[PDB]
Amino acid sequence: YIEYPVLQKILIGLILGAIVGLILGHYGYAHAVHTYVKPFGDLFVRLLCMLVMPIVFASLVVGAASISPARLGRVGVKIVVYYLLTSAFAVTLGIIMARLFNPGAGIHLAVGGQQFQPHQAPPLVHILLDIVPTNPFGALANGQVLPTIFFAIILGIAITYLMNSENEKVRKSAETLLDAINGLAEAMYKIVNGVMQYAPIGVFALIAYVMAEQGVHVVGELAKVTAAVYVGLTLQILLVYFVLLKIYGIDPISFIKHAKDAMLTAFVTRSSSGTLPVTMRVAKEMGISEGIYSFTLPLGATINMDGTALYQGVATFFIANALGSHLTVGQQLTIVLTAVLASIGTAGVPGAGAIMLCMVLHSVGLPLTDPNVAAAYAMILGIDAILDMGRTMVNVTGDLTGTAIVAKTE
Amino acid sequence: YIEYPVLQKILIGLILGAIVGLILGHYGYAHAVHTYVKPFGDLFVRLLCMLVMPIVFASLVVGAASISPARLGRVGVKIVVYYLLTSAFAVTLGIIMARLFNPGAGIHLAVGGQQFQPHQAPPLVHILLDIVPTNPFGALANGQVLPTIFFAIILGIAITYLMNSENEKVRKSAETLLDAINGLAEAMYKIVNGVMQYAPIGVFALIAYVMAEQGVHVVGELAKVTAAVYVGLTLQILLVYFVLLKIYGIDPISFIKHAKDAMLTAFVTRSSSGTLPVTMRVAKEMGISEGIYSFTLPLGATINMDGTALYQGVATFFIANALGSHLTVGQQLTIVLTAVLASIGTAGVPGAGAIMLCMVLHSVGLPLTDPNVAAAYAMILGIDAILDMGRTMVNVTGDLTGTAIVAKTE
Amino acid sequence: YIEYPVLQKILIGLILGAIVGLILGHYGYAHAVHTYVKPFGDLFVRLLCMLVMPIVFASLVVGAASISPARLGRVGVKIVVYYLLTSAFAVTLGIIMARLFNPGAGIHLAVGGQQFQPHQAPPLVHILLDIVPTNPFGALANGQVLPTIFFAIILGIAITYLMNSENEKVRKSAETLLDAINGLAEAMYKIVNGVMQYAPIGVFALIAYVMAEQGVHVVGELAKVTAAVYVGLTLQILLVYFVLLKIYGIDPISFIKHAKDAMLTAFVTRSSSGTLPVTMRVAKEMGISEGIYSFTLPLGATINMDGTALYQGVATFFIANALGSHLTVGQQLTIVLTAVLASIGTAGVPGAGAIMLCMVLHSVGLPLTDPNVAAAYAMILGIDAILDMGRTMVNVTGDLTGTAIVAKTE
Ligand SMILES: [Hg+2]
Ligand SMILES: [Hg+2]
Ligand SMILES: [Hg+2]
Ligand SMILES: [Tl+]
Ligand SMILES: [Tl+]
Ligand SMILES: [Tl+]
Ligand SMILES: [Tl+]
Ligand SMILES: [Tl+]
Ligand SMILES: [Tl+]
Repeated sequence: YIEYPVLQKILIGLILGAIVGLILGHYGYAHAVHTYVKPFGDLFVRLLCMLVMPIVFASLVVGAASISPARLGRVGVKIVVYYLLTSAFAVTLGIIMARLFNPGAGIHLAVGGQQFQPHQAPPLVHILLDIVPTNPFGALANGQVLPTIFFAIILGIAITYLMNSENEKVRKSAETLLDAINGLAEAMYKIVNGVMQYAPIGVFALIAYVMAEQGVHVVGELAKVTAAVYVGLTLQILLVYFVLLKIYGIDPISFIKHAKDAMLTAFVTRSSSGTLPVTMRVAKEMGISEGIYSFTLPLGATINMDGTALYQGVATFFIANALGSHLTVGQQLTIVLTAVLASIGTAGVPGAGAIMLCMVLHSVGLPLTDPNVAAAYAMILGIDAILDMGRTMVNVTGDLTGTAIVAKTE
Repeated sequence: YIEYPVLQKILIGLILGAIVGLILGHYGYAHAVHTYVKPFGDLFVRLLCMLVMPIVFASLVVGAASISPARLGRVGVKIVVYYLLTSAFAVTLGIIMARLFNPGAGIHLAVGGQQFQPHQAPPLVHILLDIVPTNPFGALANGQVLPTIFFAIILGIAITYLMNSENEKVRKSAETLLDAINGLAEAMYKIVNGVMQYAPIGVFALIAYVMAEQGVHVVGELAKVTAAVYVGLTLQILLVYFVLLKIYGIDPISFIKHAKDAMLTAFVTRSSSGTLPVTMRVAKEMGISEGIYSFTLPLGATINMDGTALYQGVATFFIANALGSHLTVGQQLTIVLTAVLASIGTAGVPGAGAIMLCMVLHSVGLPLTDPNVAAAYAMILGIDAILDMGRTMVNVTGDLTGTAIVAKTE
Repeated sequence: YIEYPVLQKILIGLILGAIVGLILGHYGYAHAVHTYVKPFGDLFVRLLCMLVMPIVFASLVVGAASISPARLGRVGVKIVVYYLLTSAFAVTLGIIMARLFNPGAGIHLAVGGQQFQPHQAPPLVHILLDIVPTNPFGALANGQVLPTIFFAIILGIAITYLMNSENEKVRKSAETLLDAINGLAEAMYKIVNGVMQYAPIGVFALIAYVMAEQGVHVVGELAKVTAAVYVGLTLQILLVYFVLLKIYGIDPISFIKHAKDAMLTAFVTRSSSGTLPVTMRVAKEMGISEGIYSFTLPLGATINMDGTALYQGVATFFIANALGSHLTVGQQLTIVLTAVLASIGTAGVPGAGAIMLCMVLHSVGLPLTDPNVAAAYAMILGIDAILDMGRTMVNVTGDLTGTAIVAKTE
């Protein structure tokens, strides 16, 4: 009988938890929480960490397959590096937000009561090589995202080159195989949506605990995050888009007035994928060639998830300082390196950035299995339902603003 | 040149072993056995444990795919829960047999000379979550059937939902991918048959050892098992079928006289799969609609393996008490929970229930790799060639008796 | 801008390294090498060891699929065992070369400064069973080639039997699934070629180090290898081919004069695969039936890589004695057992035998991860670009000489 609009359904869990949390935050100790409540939350998270691999894998082989040079027209080539570098400065800005805002510093948690100290990172030499799977499956089997990616990529590539062969039996193999991976990719997504319906019961149990414990000083950071994001966000639109809108003689203001229908749909639908109908509709509405938006719009909804890139860029810096940890340059550049190759997986749905987070964590040697991290992420996940809104509303903006740029360039 | 009818071929190994065992049971110590003989047996078992995963996996994703709601007509819906609950009480009865018969108590073995004590089971909290793979591959890679299942299922589901999409490229992906898994599924089966031809040389080496050692007090349990089964079995037909045959105004006695051809073929062919021709033949023979038996008969031959459910239900209780172990309620209900989701894999062939056993073992934390268990299962496997006969002859009965019930209901 | 003909491109790295090595072999200690140079080499090797599994797997399931009895005409049957036994004596000869030549004895290396002593090999009993994967994935995940093979094979088989079924849905499954594996298989190959373009930068860094260290006494073995090979090689042609050419009343000398175009193309192209056009051209040129060379030539270019079989047969014996190790009979027969089931994978491309080497190593418990082995293989790999030439030129010869033999037999 649970049919309600997801977003509220969650916001229902979200606003109602806080209180039931804080009201149980004074009276019956948070331990009842800890034993009767958390058990429902984690399942959630676990239900996510579950997917991370297949979807880190499948997604990126297929990801690569779309981008694979030059199984793309010079029209893509143009738009491609738009996306890269708009996704690239996106996070550059995420750090800026996260270097002027320090949410998590002043929350620092002891977990079980023990502070966390990271395991030593191997000589820069090794770390390189370590990207090269010693053995695909053996790497794939257990964590080690650094290679998992590397590989899957090189596959995607190799694959595109197989459809371009003399032999037909061969030319074929690719198609199928590839296809099959894809869909695995897809299935994921749909479990994601299945998950994002336990998401209400979920988000409730998690945050309630984080409010039950940590007192209330928490929300101060939580809205301090929300800030760091939106304020990053809205500024991104001004600093990058409006900046490049005029740089090809397109009126930025009007552009928005057109995209006003689609964006303020993305805001509330959060599905960069299911909101394709709306997107391509506005496309022609503002005078874009069929043969141009028919290709970019179905590609940027997936890749160039510039909004995600930031989210992580920031979310990262929340987590680290919540452990009271300092992020060493080398991994500061990793965050992004990752955070980008992250958004090449995503297809732009509900949980999206959340799961990736893990991914960016795991790469930077912050194993979730570690309770410190665990209880911290746990927060960000709760609220993710919110940040997600604006995030996906910008992912979308980012896609049209490329489209119009290559339609004028075209 | 080894061409002989499998069943005899085995019974040949089976009856001839016992003697050559017991005759070597008095004279040249069983150690010669242990060093020249067992080495051939185990290979067998190993040849089985080998398959368990793929076939625990492939089978259940595809399993799910057939059942996936509502990628089935309301005609299935009806028959579905017949099967469930006839498979469900089936094992309920298996426990009854195994609580009035206690085969294994009075055989209790020391293995290397050390008794076995089970590893502590995690707090009921964890055990739940532990069903959610932390990471598919990483779980899939090594045991942990509890999740392997959970997952594969949720996949099967997700998959059916992919063929029901707007996008065609998508609608496709499912089909193929799915397909491909399926066939992996199938291949298994055919190696199974390839195995069940080493089965003669196999069953010989195993039991001979168990007769070489353990003296003879063993057969007392072995025929005490055979009992517990058949007597469960024949009674199942009376207590359930004849019970529900009349409960829709169908004459049970006649029904049998019709099914008399097909069942007494299943008894001897043991292939719930290859015996489909015979099944559907009798179907119309007793007045069943084409559009009704064309769907149930090709589905119940695979799922609703009620005979299997018991076999395990019982086999379980043999093993445990052969170690001198007591089966805690919580895992007593697991056996079944499992034993059912077991028979959703199986396609109904030779080794069938045997392999699953492992599956139900592994779930209930009884690692075969442990010699105690190892030598015990080892027995059940030998004789499985027999119990199998009646077992598959009932699996079949169970399928027609549903069919006629929904054809009258229809 | 790196476009140059691969072979030179490498020989360029190869001849130029030696010197820059030896010149840095007297002056600035080899340690600069060790810290600025090796790091580039290994990557290479790592880039290979990476592939070994998929391609050990995919290749052999599909391998099996071609050979699977009797999903082949009695025309294959004939040619099949030609290939087997020409691949079989091939290596028999490889040992002969490697028992009269002892390259590596007189190079013996201390690695870090510690000699290597192999881990004890389990009782011959276990080792057998150990071929039967305890669990496919779990084996597949981490090394254990002995089973990986065994399994994949039994699959290939099982698969062919699935396309020969009553059920169509089934008949299908096989096709796709199979296909899909295949192509994975293929992709590999193409990354191989992608690798064999870092191969110049690669082969440079590796050998330079091995010249930087070990002084120069090395080349003495390196050309002593080159010897052991070519001299094995050219003799193989005389001892086997010319021997069996006349044994069916075909003139060996002429045969060569015909194959003179194709072989001396294989020598320089090293691609048993891309050189199929040339092969089948000469086929009719020397009077071979369309319906005969259309089947053997596209099968022997892949299987019956008799040249490979030797390479390893020998390469093995280089490595072992470079560690100062003695190769126990039981594993001496393994080398081959392997080395053959090796060449059933390969499709006959650039790196080919190199990677397999690993495979034959891993089986004979010589983990590359061990630096001793590591620095040694490392040599063989460098020069492999050379030996490869003759090797593939004979693989090819081996294929026509079967073809003509079954065309006369036919
Ligand atoms: Hg995660
Ligand atoms: Hg098992
Ligand atoms: Hg290797
Ligand atoms: Tl986007
Ligand atoms: Tl994406
Ligand atoms: Tl059945
Ligand atoms: Tl089944
Ligand atoms: Tl060849
Ligand atoms: Tl091959």
